[PDB]
Amino acid sequence: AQNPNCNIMIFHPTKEEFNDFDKYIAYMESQGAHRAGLAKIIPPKEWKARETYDNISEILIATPLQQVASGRAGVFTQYHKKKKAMTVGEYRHLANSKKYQTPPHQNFEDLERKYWKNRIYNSPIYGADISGSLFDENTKQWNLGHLGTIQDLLEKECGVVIEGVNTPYLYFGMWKTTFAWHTEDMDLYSINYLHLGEPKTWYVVPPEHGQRLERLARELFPGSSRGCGAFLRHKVALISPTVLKENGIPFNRITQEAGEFMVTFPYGYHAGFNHGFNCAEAINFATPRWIDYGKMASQCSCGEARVTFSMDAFVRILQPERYDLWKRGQD
Ligand SMILES: O=C(O)CNC(=O)C(=O)O
Ligand SMILES: [Mg+2]
Ligand code: NI
Ligand SMILES: [Zn+2]
Repeated sequence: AQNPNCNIMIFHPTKEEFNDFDKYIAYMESQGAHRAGLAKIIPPKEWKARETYDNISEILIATPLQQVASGRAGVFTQYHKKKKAMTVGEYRHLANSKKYQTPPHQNFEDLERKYWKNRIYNSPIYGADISGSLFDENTKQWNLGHLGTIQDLLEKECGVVIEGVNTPYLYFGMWKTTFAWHTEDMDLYSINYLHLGEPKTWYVVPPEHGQRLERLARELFPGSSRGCGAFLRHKVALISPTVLKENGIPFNRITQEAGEFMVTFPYGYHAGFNHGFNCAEAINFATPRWIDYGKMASQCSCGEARVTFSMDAFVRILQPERYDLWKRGQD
C-alpha cells in the first residue's frame, strides 16, 4: 500500500505532465497521495495562471464576513457576521491596517503559535465564497474555470443526466481568517490555487481516520452534536493541533504559498488559516473514485448547512433514501 503513514505528498509535474488534469490526479493517487487527505502541487516553472494581478482591485466583495469566535483558544466556534460591501482594493487596505495586519514573527512556526494563542481575541474579515475566476482564459493547464464538471462525471460513470453547474469561487483573506474543520459537500474533492499574497496553513485528517475526528468533535461540541448528526457540515468548529495531539487524532499540517495548488481528497477533513492578505480560488471536482464517497456522505438535515442548487441532484441520485429529509433541511 502506497503512503501508509498518510503523509502529505508534494508533487512537481513537468509541463508535459501538466496537460492532462484527470490523468495527473490518478497518478498522484497511484502514489498514495489521497491517503493524507491533502496534496500540494507545485506547477511547472513555465506555467502561469495569468500575466499579472495588477488590475483586481475593483472586484467586489458584496458580503464580507467578520469571523467572531467563542470558546477557548484551542476549541472554539466561529460565526460569520455580515459586513457592508467593499472592493478588493478597500479590503486589501483593511487587511494591511494596524488593527488587522500580520504581526511580526520569526517564521511560519512562530506565526502558527501566535495564531493558536491569539485567534479567538480578534475578529478578522474574510471575503469568501465569491463566484468567479482569476485564471486567464488562455491558460489551458489547470485552469480551475475549465475543469470537467461533476455533473458530467456523474453522467459518465452512472449514465444519469442531471441539472446543475460547477463554477469556481474566490477567497480574499487576511491574517487570522479561518476555515473551520470540514469535508467538501458530498465528500467531493477540492482544488485550491493561491493566486497571490501571504500563505495559507492547512491541517488535515486522513480519510481513513475521519470518524476519529467526528467523535472528538461530538465530545468537544456537545450541544452542537445533539442539534445535528452532521454538524461539522456547518463549517463553524475549530480544534487546534495541540488539542488534536492530546486526544490522539491523526493529522498533518502544511503551508501553501502563492503559486501553489492544494488538492483535498474525498472525506479528508481540513481546516486552516491565512497568514495575511491573500487571494485563493477553489472549486470542487469529482473522479470515478469519488462516487462511492458521495453515496456514503453524511448530511446535515437540521437546516443550518444550506448549500448550492447543484447538490440537490447529487443527493437525489446518490442518496435517494436521504433525499426527502435532506430537502426539508434545505427548505
Ligand atoms: O481557502 C479557504 O478558505 C477554504 N478552502 C477550502 O476549504 C478548500 O479549498 O477546500
Ligand atoms: Mg478589478
Ligand atoms: Ni474545503
Ligand atoms: Zn445541521
